[PDB]
Amino acid sequence: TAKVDFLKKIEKEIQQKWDTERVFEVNASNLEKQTSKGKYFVTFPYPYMNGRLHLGHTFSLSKCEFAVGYQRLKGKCCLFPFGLHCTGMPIKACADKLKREIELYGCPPDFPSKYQWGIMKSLGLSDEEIVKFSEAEHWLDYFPPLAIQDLKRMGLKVDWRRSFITTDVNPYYDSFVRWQFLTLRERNKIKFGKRYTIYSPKDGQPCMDHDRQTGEGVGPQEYTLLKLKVLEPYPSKLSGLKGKNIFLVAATLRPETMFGQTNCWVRPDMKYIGFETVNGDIFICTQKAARNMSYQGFTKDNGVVPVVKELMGEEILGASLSAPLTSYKVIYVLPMLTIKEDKGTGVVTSVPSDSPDDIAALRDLKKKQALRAKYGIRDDMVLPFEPVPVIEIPGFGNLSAVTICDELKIQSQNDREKLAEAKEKIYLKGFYEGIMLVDGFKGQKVQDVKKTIQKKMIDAGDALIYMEPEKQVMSRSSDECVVALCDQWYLDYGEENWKKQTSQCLKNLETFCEETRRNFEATLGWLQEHACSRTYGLGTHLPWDEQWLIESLSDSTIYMAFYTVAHLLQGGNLHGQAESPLGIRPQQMTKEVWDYVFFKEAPFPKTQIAKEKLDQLKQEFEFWYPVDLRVSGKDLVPNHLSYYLYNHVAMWPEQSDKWPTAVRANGHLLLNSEKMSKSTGNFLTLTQAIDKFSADGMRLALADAGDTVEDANFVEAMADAGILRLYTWVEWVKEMVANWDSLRSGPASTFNDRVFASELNAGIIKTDQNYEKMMFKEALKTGFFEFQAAKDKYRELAVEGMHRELVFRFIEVQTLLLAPFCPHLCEHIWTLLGKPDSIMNASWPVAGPVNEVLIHSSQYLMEVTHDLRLRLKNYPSHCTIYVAKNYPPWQHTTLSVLRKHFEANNGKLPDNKVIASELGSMPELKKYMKKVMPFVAMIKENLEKMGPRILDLQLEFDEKAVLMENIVYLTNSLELEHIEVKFASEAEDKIREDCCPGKPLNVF
Ligand SMILES: CC(C)C[C@H](N)C(=O)NS(=O)(=O)OC[C@H]1O[C@@H](n2cnc3c(N)ncnc32)[C@H](O)[C@@H]1O
Ligand SMILES: CC(C)C[C@H](N)C(=O)O
Repeated sequence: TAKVDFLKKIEKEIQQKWDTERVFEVNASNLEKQTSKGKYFVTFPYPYMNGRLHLGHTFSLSKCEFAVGYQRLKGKCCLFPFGLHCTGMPIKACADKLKREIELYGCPPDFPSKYQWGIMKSLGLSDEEIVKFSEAEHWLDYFPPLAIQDLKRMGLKVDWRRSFITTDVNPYYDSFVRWQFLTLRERNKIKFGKRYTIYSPKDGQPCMDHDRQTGEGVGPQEYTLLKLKVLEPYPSKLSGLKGKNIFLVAATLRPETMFGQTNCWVRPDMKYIGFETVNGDIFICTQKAARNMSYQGFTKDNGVVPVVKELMGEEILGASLSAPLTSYKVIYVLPMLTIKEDKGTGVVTSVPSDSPDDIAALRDLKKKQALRAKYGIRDDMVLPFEPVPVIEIPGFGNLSAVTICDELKIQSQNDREKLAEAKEKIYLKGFYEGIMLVDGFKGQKVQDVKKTIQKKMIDAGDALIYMEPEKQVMSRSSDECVVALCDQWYLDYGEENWKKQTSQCLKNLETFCEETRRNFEATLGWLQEHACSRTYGLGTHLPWDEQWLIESLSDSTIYMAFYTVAHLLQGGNLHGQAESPLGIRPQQMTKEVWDYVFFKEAPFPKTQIAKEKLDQLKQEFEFWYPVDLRVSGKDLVPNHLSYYLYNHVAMWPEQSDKWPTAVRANGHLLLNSEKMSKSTGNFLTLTQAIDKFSADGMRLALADAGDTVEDANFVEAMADAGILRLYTWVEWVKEMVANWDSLRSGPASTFNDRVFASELNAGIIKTDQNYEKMMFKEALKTGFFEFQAAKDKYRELAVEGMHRELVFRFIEVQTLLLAPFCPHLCEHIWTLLGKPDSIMNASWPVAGPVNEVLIHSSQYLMEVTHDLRLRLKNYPSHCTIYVAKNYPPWQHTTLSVLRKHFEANNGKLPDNKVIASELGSMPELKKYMKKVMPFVAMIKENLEKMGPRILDLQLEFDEKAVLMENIVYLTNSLELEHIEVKFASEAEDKIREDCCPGKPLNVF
């Protein structure tokens, strides 16, 4: 239980030595006279500053910590910088929950954990310090220094000096941002206009992906909205807007179908509003509908619902309606008991002919009289209205809905699953196949005339556009967002000649699997304009309409260029207030200066900055770009990373090269197979993990988390079997330096040594491939779990004791396979082996030629040892083992025949049917067609397990002799007395006939 502490200690001292010799500070002025193999540059999406760093953070970024640990050995020079996001809508939303909690309940509060106060005392804060966190700017004081201490404490390979904060509190970053956005307005990628977006009324601004708590992908979804005029007489409750004209307002998606209205659906129990539009009319719907319309300019005042009256639907029942389009000049409001209150307007269009719900429920009101009677509806309001043909889908004729409803045997509006199957297999056809019937459009496929039917209804004033968030959107601040129609500066991602270009960048980008790339391709063709113009929350100010601020997904996109110069500008002061190393004033970074630094061919600008500094920066940036690698969750694919090509494409539109190169999406970290939830008692800040399991102890489990795009897992129990094998290895290397002698002076020629060194070399290679494929689970598997396999194997098979020079080799090479993973343990180990330098300077271990047939021989060996420890738990002293020289007769036939079926079609043995068929057809297998089809099966098994080598008429290595090279170990672990190995020709009938090479038999 104190072995964990054995790890923590050497960590703290190794970290001390590291940043006092400043091992991780790289400069590009130094490393441009010496091209290693090039540069290596990785970034992590700088995280939000509304908290310590949690674990899911650390697993998403482990990925680049290991990339550079590895690529530094491989010899590249590493730049791993770290920025800190605050330009958020997160930091302020939190500060405001805390503000309104202090002011509702006191300091110390008193409530009727789950309140933000209780989360802030969960960080050990005195009372009067949690109070100072109410305006957002105490966060920018507090959390960034904590991220930098939490990162140096995990031991990451990071140039402090290039780090920074992101709101206008940091001047330099702000000047950078303004430069970007001047160039963007300049090149016609930022526009202004009245557009649609998701929008939070409490926020007073657009609510885009990173400002949300729910529905991070949703956007505006359109509807047609129909006006139904209520006709005199009004029902008993519409009485006092004696003046105005009164409208039922209903949401639909199939405007072409509106010819077949027979009525109108409301739910007797639902709460409906009536309110005064902009032109003095009374619209009737749900409060949520109205609020959505208000923000889209339906109301006199934006977002204010002038509520004229309130009521359940039950009072509306029986109102007469003039409806658009339908040749029923008078229809009625009827009760549909099952209306979802979320989507739409609480009023639905009854097209019995093409919605199944509708023909169902209309049947129901016709069917039994008490369904009318309870809602007091007259019969003239229901019975005289039969369904109506408008779409003729080919499969089904005029009346598609009622047709497919009578064949699924429907009887009420609640058979909801049968109904929904119907709506699938009718609606989707209706779009493509369907063909219109009504005059004018007599016979066009609806896919075409849908839009123009709709326009026709708008201009005769009968219908209006209505938007709605698709699935619901929560905001950070907890206000249920709506679409709004508003003034906005925005990014023009729907342009043709920009989407073209960035999707080219996508083709050239490297995603590490096919699915991550289909996500990019998905959102590219989906992405249109993106509203970046905000008005509340921390950040940076739009330099020409300064009431606007830049939202977080839009000032985040090309930030990595700055990462290359921060150390020469802020020098590492996070707020950049400390003077600049280069001496350059923030007030001196005008566009033309940035322009110079970044665009290769810009002109030196009329600036007071001596030419040498500007060259230092231009140089640095040009050395480190492009971005070699960005790492992240599967979540930033549909927003930040799409916007990240798009922007790089538009910034250096010319340099194909300055674009990003590669991008690797892991999933969301789980905890012990559990959604990692602060409420479920199932959670771990990094500050916390690093003291529970050592930082090496942690990183180890974080390699084994996952490399699927699919959500990876973190199991604490395995973090512990990890601290285990680490302390046994360190005690093991203590053990080997203490016994330099009871190892073997002289030549390492024994059979097992060749085997073990050819194995250690195959491990160095598999680990190299797994590191460069960035599969840190398998890089672990090969590089360590099996390195220890092959070490213990040669611990056991070497009865002669193990060879000194080979031991210290394995020590070094293991320790180097591990450095990217646990650099503190390895640093300790490497100074144990007394080497003079820091292990960060080591070259990747070189691999020696790999003896294949050897390793097959030792595999064969090990396998029959397993087999014979099995057959032994039964009943002895003597053993005798038999091994057949040639395959027996029936088997050299069945395997000269699987040789012929393998040789004739590039390796595809036909099915079980062609094989057993042509083996019953050879007479020499008649007594043995009971043993001729298990055998081929076992063959196909290993023909799928260790190569086609099992199809040779003769092995690659003397069986009998390989046996004989290791027999001592066998009698000693098997604890017998003597074992004969006869060549299976002197054995009995059963043994000489059922024994094949590769699977010997034996007796006691
Ligand atoms: C650049 C700007 C637009 C973004 C801003 N800096 C920001 O998003 N900060 S953050 O706090 O949510 O993102 C930090 C990183 O960590 C990854 N990640 C997050 N959660 C998890 C998780 N549960 N499991 C695994 N990985 C996670 C995530 O992909 C992201 O790259
Ligand atoms: C009854 C419905 C099919 C009417 C409209 N097309 C909708 O989907 O809401």
